[PDB]
Amino acid sequence: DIQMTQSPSSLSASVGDRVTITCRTSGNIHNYLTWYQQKPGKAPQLLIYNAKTLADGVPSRFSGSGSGTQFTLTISSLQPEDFANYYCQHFWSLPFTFGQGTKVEIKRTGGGGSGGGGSGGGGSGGGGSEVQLVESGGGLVQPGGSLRLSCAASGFDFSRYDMSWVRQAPGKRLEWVAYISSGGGSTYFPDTVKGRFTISRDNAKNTLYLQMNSLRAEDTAVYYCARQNKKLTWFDYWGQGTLVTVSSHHHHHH
Amino acid sequence: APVRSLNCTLRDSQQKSLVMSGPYELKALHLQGQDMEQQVVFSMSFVQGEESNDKIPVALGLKEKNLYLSCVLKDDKPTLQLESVDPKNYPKKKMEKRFVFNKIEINNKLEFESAQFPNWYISTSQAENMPVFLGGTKGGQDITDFTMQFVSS
Repeated sequence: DIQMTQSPSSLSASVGDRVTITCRTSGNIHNYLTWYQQKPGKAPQLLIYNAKTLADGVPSRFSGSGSGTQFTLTISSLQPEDFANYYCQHFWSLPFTFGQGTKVEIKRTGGGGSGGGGSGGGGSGGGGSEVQLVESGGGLVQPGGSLRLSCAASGFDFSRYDMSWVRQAPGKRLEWVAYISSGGGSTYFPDTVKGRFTISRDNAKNTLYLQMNSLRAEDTAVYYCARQNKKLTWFDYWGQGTLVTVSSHHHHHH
Repeated sequence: APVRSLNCTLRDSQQKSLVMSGPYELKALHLQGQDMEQQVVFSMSFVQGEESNDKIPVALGLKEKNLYLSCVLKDDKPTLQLESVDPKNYPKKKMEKRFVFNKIEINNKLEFESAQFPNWYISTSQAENMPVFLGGTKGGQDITDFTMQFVSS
């Protein structure tokens, strides 16, 4: 299928440096590239979409370029908080996977208390609108078993916004799991996961139900709640992610 | 690539699947169990025609085959058929209007209006084992809405 290739995998730059990340695709998508930023221990965020379109609220130091079969991300000024893994993505056709990932390390000589503060602003978690997705149901199950993952949606329209499911194994890229239409008909399921998963939505409890049957060892990964916002297949908000592990409870004493 | 193309399957409001009956005949019936893989995949080419945010002009041909869906008039009546186009001269960006379908998406379901015949969409009866035909009564008795499922190449 349409594979992705990033360059480099990891790099070290200084504060204020112009970081450049190259991303190549196995197919000439022309203008269907997405850029995401995953913070260590946090949920991924959409920085650049539609190849050259910045997200609403994203720092101006993040710029995206490229066209055809070659795209490039450009950080006008690398900050110490930009430490994360950058994975591109294509939204033209299957399998809707990400690249290898590019990690940017801030090479600081040593300034004592060099780090930063926290995240949030006036009204965060309090007097103001807050979009949040909290998945649950993850755990350890025996191979061939079944598990029902549930994602709670809040802070936004549930019947006006469409969503999907994406998974990311520890030390791996993000792979598409399924699409859950807001209407209830068009069921997008790749041949790879076809039959293995089934989606359901509850507009009364504002939650998504992901039925996982006949799970295999290759299904071991983290499941993040993905949400769209337009008519195109792109995610602008990711949940916390639920860890699902398939193994046997049969073990001896160490 | 001057012209991009993706492959997807189509299903009706009854969740029926499109299967090839004869060399130039298409039928819509329920496909489940382990017979689902007998589904036919259609290639959508980004042709030229009436484009919008809801309606997108695309061509509909059988995957790895020179069989394309064509809308023509047969006995003073618009009908759908399968045409064996030139295997080396097709597909192309500027396809004949009779091969150009207007894939519209009003809500969650997509409708295929013929560029050659305005207000005429691909229709199929609710009944099982029914063939595919062109209808001008969208939202009537016969199914006029379909789904789109992208497959692995």
